[PDB]
Amino acid sequence: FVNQHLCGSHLVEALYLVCGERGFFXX
Amino acid sequence: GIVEQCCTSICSLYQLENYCN
Repeated sequence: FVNQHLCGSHLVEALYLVCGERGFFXX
Repeated sequence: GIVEQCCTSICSLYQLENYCN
């Protein structure tokens, strides 16, 4: 399903979803 | 970096998962 360019601030939306419970932001 | 990469190209799940904590 990772099928598209992620522009705007859609990269953090994608990371939020795919990284799930472990997260991604900061440390 | 990843912001530029994933806007100008289609990132894979591999590439995104490199940025998970």
